Amino acid sequence: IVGGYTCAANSIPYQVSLNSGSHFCGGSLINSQWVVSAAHCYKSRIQVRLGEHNIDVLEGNEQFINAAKIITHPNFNGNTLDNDIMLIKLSSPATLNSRVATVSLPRSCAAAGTECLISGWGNTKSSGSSYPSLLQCLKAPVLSDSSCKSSYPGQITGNMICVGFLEGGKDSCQGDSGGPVVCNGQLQGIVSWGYGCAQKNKPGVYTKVCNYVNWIQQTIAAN
Amino acid sequence: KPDFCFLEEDPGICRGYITRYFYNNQTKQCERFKYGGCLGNMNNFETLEECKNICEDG
Ligand SMILES: [Ca+2]
Repeated sequence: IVGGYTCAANSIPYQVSLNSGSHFCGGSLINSQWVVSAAHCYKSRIQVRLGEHNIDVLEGNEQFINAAKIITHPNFNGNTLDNDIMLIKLSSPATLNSRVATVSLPRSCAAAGTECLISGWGNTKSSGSSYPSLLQCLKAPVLSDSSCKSSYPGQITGNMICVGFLEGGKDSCQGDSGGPVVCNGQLQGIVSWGYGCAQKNKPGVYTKVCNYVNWIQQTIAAN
Repeated sequence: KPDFCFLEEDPGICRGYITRYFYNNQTKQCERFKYGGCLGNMNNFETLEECKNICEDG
């Protein structure tokens, strides 16, 4: 996360780390046995790290659970990045409460201006490279489809929303993918893509989670 | 070596932190980098062995 701050330990109970040997993506626990992430973060074997804070030190509060099933959206487009969503089923239910908690699905889509929280262990530098051991947080508002589409002419589908600041300086970055964008206690976005990081007029584009509640419920309730 | 061994490295526009190897045409050796998971180029191999085979001479 670029231009953000270190979150208080275990302040984001729903944030999970995706591991295949090292941290490659993020995610959010929607229910004790399912995790939501991005489709481009797909891998055949993935371990979900719950209750994490400092991904480099065994602190004692973490839960290491392996994925039992991995489901990417049927219509994921590797080129346009449309439908960048993926569901991972844990092989064992996560032991919930306090440091490990689920995030609520959207009851309504978020409107432009709504303030959200974006968290992750991604790059903190918009220019150079720097990866935090500690979880970073960022408060950013949902932009309007207008600004988003002007920022990326011909590249914004109805399944994407720009969250960020057109003046740059703050944004998500490499390592944050699959991560959570939570506004008013509901999960509204998944860190997807963007031209660079924290660049001016190039906000971050996220998978619009409200366009998939029905699909998510059905998939979970049938797997 | 195929033409793609001379393409510069490209992480892409996605924000994933995926370890992959590319042939550094400057240092003339395969190296490690981080692919975002989408829209890169052919100078992107899943293992260092593969890379050394195609671009170095294995
Ligand atoms: Ca730790």
